[PDB]
Amino acid sequence: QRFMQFSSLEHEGEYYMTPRDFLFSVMFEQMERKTSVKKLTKKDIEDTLSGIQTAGCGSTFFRDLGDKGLISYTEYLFLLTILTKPHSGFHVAFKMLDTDGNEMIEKREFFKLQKIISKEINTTLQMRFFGKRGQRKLHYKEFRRFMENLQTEIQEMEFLQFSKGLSFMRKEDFAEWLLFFTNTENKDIYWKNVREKLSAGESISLDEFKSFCHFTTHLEDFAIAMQMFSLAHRPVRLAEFKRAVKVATGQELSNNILDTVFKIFDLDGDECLSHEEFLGVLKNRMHRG
Amino acid sequence: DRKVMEYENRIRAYSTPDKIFRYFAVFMTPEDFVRSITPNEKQPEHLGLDQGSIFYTLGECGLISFSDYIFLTTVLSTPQRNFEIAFKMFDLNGDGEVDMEEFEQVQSIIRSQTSSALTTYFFKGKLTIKNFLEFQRKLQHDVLKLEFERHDPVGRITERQFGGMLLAYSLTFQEVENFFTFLKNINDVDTALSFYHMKVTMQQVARTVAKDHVCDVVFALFNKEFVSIMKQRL
Repeated sequence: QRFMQFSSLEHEGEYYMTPRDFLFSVMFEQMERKTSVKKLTKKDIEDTLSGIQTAGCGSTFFRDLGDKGLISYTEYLFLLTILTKPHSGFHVAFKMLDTDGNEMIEKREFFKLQKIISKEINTTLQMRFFGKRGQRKLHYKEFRRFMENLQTEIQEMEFLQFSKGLSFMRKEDFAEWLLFFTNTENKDIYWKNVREKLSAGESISLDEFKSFCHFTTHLEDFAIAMQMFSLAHRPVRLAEFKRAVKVATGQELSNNILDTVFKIFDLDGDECLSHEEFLGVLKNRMHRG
Repeated sequence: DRKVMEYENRIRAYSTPDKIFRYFAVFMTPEDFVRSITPNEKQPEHLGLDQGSIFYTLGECGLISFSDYIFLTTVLSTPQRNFEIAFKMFDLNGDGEVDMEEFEQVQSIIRSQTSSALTTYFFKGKLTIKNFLEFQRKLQHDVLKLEFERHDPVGRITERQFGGMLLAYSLTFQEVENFFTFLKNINDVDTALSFYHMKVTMQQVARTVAKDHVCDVVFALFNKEFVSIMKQRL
């Protein structure tokens, strides 16, 4: 919540961050910079329109924007809530904020929808959702296609950054990615198994990593699916894990990913998954701090 | 006078299903079963230590025996999503259809969260959850009807007591079952009120999140705390 760390623009004491800064805010715990905070010029606010005019509507919006954009602190919290909170509690504010007819939220209610969750000038998000002057309404469908595109963006650039630029990330690389935020007591054990008990190499793809990421972002059901076994003590073996991923998310998971997950969280289990451990790591992965 | 009421509630909450059956009962009746389910309703002085509705389609017009009681209570107390998963985790392609062995495995894992003439109906074959969830919804609709079908139908009017089914634990009947249909998918009716927070503020939530008549009998009692007892009521 001290997003001041990355904000490079200032205006009369209000600090704003460009899309580049917002991306550094999620891929970098810190960096060697001092951010050189500069007064907001009469070009940056124009560069906002410039950026959204040349940027693309897909997975690449925040990246094509580069520095041509603006993000306000409340909108930064809004975007972090998009990344961090599950895909089940945003359709409750649209229908509640657009009762006239179907769910379309006006520009004046976007500030409300932000002051609700996790709570001067127009920024990239306003200009993209409601147009250059506010004449457009934010359909819930377009906003869902936006939410998951931002998610896909962070997935792709984390893929490349942990794969160190190779087309395929290693199983040891996927292990690095999964454990990147876990700092708990068993931090050592997890890293023991990565190095002592894991068949190295073997070509995890970007589509497969996207599969695991979508599974992480649809894990609410996997919890109670797994909170069955914990109660009425009953084990969770490789077939149980496969079927539970299926019911929670409706998708196969490549055998590299499954082998990695088990070889990391078969804590003294003998082909049995320490699953509360695994869910703990997965929830460390969701909120980055 | 009322020491036995509070004692019976004590049985209804902290006692074994064996005891909750041996007191509230030799299978019970649809009138009896709701007594164990409904707190603050006494059984007669000749009650003690063995002292077309859904029920008919379990035995033969009212029969509710230990096995039926055990399994039938775990269907009004379990939510929707909690059932499907147990169904999808033991089927053998993972679509939601279970058979006698798999549905035997499902109740073991579903009942353990706590501290028979019907095997023929559901199945030999295999049963899906699209249909099972209907069995649950029917069980509820029928038991709710009976519970509020005797309280004073005189056909509801009651007013002053209707609050009391709201505080069972913790103008018609169709208006009531709709207050309980609104009332049940409630989690989002907490987040809607919590966004509206951070009395026709909600009468649209009943039509936008739950999807004016009864809205008056409730606001005269206490929102945002309303929700707590309502949720902890099932």
